[PDB]
Amino acid sequence: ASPFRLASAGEISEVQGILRTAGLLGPEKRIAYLGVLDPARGAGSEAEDRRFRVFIHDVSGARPQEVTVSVTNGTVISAVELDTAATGELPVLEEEFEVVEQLLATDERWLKALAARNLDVSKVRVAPLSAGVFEYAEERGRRILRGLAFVQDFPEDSAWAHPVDGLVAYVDVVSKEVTRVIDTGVFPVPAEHGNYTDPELTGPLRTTQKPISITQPEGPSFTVTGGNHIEWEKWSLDVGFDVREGVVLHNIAFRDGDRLRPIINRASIAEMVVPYGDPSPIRSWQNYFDTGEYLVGQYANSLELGCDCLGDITYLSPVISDAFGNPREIRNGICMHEEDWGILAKHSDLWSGINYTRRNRRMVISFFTTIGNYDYGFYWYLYLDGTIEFEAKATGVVFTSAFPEGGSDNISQLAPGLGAPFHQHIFSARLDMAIDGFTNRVEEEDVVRQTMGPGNERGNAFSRKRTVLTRESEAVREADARTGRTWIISNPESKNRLNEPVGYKLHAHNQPTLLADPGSSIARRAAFATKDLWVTRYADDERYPTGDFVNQHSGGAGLPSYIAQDRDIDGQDIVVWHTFGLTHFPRVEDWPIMPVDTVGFKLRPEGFFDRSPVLDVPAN
Amino acid sequence: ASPFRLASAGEISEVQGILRTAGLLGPEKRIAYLGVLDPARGAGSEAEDRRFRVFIHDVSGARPQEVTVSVTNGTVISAVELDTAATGELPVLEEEFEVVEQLLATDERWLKALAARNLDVSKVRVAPLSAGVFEYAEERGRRILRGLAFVQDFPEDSAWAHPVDGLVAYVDVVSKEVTRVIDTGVFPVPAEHGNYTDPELTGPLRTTQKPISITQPEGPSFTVTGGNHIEWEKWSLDVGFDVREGVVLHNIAFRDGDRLRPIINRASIAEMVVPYGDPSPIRSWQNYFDTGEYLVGQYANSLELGCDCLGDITYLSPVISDAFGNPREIRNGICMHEEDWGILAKHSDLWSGINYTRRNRRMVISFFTTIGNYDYGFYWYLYLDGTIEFEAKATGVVFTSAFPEGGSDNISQLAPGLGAPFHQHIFSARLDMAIDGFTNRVEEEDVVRQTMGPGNERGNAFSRKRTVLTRESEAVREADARTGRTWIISNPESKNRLNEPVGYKLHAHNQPTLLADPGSSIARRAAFATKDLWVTRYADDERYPTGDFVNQHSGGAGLPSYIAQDRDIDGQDIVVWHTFGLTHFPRVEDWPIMPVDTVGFKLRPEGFFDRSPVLDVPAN
Ligand SMILES: [Cu+2]
Ligand SMILES: [Cu+2]
Ligand code: NA
Ligand code: NA
Ligand code: NA
Ligand code: NA
Repeated sequence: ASPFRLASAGEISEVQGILRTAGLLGPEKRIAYLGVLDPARGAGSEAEDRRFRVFIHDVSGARPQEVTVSVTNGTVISAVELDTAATGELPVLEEEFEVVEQLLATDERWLKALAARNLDVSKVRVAPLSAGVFEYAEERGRRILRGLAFVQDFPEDSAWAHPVDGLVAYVDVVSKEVTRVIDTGVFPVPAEHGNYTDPELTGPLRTTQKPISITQPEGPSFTVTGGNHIEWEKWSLDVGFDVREGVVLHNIAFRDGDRLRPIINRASIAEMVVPYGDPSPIRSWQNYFDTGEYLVGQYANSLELGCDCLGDITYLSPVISDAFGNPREIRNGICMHEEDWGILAKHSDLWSGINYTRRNRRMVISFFTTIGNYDYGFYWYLYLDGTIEFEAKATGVVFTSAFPEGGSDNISQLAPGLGAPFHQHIFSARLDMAIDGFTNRVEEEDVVRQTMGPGNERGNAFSRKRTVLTRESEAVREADARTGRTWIISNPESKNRLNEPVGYKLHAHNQPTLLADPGSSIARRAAFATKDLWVTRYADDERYPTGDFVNQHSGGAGLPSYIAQDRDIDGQDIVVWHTFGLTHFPRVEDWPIMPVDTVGFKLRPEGFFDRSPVLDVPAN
Repeated sequence: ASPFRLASAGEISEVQGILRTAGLLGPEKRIAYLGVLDPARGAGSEAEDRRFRVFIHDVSGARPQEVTVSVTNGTVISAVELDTAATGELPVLEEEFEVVEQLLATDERWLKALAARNLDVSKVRVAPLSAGVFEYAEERGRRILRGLAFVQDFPEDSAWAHPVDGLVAYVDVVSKEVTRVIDTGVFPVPAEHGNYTDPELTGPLRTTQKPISITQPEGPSFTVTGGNHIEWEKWSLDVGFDVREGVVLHNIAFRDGDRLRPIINRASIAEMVVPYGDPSPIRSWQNYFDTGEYLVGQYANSLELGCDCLGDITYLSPVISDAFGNPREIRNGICMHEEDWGILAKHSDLWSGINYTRRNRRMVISFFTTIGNYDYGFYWYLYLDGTIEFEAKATGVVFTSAFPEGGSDNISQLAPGLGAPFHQHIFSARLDMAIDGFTNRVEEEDVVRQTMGPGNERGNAFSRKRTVLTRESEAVREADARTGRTWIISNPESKNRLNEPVGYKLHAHNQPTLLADPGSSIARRAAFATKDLWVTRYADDERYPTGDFVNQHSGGAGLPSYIAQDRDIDGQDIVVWHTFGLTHFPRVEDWPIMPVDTVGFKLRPEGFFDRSPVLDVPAN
């Protein structure tokens, strides 16, 4: 009966039937996005109304539609025709992944470029790459994908080892036409294979690893009710899943004695972009919004027990829609388990003689997705002491190129003749805050150094300063690692026992933000990525930092347009948007399959509790 | 037979006998430090010579001595009398911990200050605090401790809850005299107790935590030979222990095929300081060099199975000397175990159809020490993929004060009337590098942003720049998080298969460094803490960033004097010194016992290997 329950197969089937009965889902239509809408503010009526939002693509070239359906009442609430030249194209369809290669295989320009390189067309894979917005006027309002080619020597061969540099093609996937084929010159196709399961490359497998057995003989300490409601060590939350964002956390709260205290209303990774820093015209257009353009939830992996998730695992199997509105289950797509996390608190006292040790643990909610060459793990952690942490784990195969004769300032060499262009992976966490309720504010906290002098005669004093962000126009902030800058989200109307406002402190990793020139296309389309922290006033329709339709959108949508409203955020219903990313200069050790690298952020209580919240943890 | 073996009880007994026979260890002498010296460069003679370095204190006021003994040959190698007004006092003795309180209890000034506050002297604990060097000319050349008072309501009471503010005393612990008693005014003694095992404060203990069982049914994957030589998943190293530094790692190397490749010759935490930022004259002198003044190894805890270390644990029990030269074993003082560490590498390929997942794990070497109110865990981690990481875990009880009427800019309030002064915990890691041998150099790597224009027409390009540090005078470096600054240690004479020098990249956390005014006493005594990275040319006697005798040393010793030699470090035997720290603004949640907070650094391979070094890891 919870409004935050996962979508069920029956709900998706009903959406299909409603759209069919309304005349919106004929044979030429494809569902590009389908997801459940969150309850509006003030759902204290408890009148169940499950609403779904659908993006409908038309393969015959008619305008696509955005539709909102009530599955409870069996009605279409609104349907609007989209002008994609204005507001953006729809996300990439899975069925379009193979279209780029198929169309190019019969194009005489493509075939002539392959013949010059003595490449058999049957062996050439073409990646279906989002196009962005650049100088090609004919692409405005057309659904375009670009293609880069990789050779597969045999069906199980890793094509990433064999990039075909100097060659790129653009395709209109609706009219089924190749618009441009660009050949800037012949580069040798790197010949070494990258087959990480080939014994010739791995050598004999290690025999030295002894098993690590992790079991819970009495079962786990958390409970799951209503399909997706979790209770664990005073935490309470709902685990949602959306085909665009992936795992979404709702209603994160902490049971402090008798009171269930809210902390975060909704937490998600609302966008992620991979900009490339190679100025070659073959690749200088590459910026993949893995979330906004491709939808990371739909490519979530089925996670295997003992391999992907180790220990006493509870799985969720979310249901999504296929392109025709049929339900599709992602079996074992979400892993949930608790983990030991070392020492929580420890002291041996020289005067009382008491020796005290307690252990920590964390609840893990995770999924893993695969977008072409990239594989990303998304991990949310809840700790006994009130800390919330997010971690992204980046792995997969690096996107490759040729390595030019005489080297490169923008590409790493991985193997003879094989390069990997510099790039970033930049995430946006959208944190709809609810610190003890919805009346919240954000303060920026810097360390303050003090000069030796009167009142500081020994030159040892240091302090801190807090600046309240009062309006959206002043709430676009940069990191400053040297001054220890953090941000505090507090509730000015809820005080702890010392009469101080309760709060949580956001600790960033202070990694570089978007490196591209501020006048570039990507700086305008991924404006969120140029600053570490944004604060907006909550609004139902302000969901993504890049806007609703990211694919081939010209720029400025999302956060820069939201904050122009200059709304009051001092003790209001607010949303924190945190940018954080990895800057990847590929190393030889990343090849032929990359070991995990990580980035994230965490939030820690800051006078939220009246004392340590883990005094009642028993001594193991 | 290894020269890097742990000291044994018999070796310490022999040092005692050698010193006794030489006339250096009569009844008035105390051993303040005793440790084994590392083999000199060029120990390829394999002529065993175990040498020990001893600091000898004299309780009758005679000059202390530094002595070097050969335990193999039964001889004194050198003995020098120390002028402590010039070169510094010896470290604090454990037997001096109780002397400050005992001396003050019969001083009429102290007793009058306690009587004004209606405090029973039998209930007043006095902390034995290092003195530093300030304006008191009478302290030059005298062995001084300072005392701050805390009330214990009963023997098992936590005295930290009841600081006696406004009062400080200075004591000469050799002549047994109170030099000064300073009373700046009466502050209420905070009355709330801080007894974290009292059921009245904890409430009922949780019954919701189910056990997590971690076992290795075939035993661990590492082997221990010769007492302290570890081999694990291609890593090879020796685990040392020193009473000042604690756990020391020697001869860290990696078996790459047929070749044992060195990476780090010696790794240690060579100093750690806790400067306080409260300008009150009661506390403005407080800077505790927990390593250099107190010796963190001698207060290492005995670690309890299932509580401090969980899983299949192998213990080392290091032996140290007491003040009379008798061996004392720290039972179960070092924990060693391997841990699962999530996903190592993962990819599901859209064209080959291959799905691949491998798990990571890490080897953990850890100890925990207690210095008064503080408890610190020191963790070294080795990962399958070649990563080396250090982590400090800070816990214990915060050092307290009164919280003044009308608040404070330099103190946090924790409970009614109870404050916690701002402070930092700053560590120095000394990394004697040996990347593929001893010919190493350090490069500083910054991200380079590029302007949109010719050759970068779309404004997307970004690059990197590396600057070689060629001499010691240019090798004092600051962090720059915004430009992604890292440091690479490479071997210019050892190239990977792409003809690039092999290297390792140091990733810092980029936390603030020392905040005190640069003209302060602590900035001169802890000069290492003002900069993130130092590189020196190796020298046998340059062991600590603060010098050999830190206690009451006037300043400038250690790193600033070493780098003045301006030695060649471009392809030489070099040592990297990395400063990293926590800046602690105490929160209510830190009281009455603090949950762990962490800081550290890591080193990752950077073209050290010819490809990923974990291709031979089996599929679980
Ligand atoms: Cu990458
Ligand atoms: Cu602290
Ligand atoms: Na537009
Ligand atoms: Na909010
Ligand atoms: Na001096
Ligand atoms: Na060295």
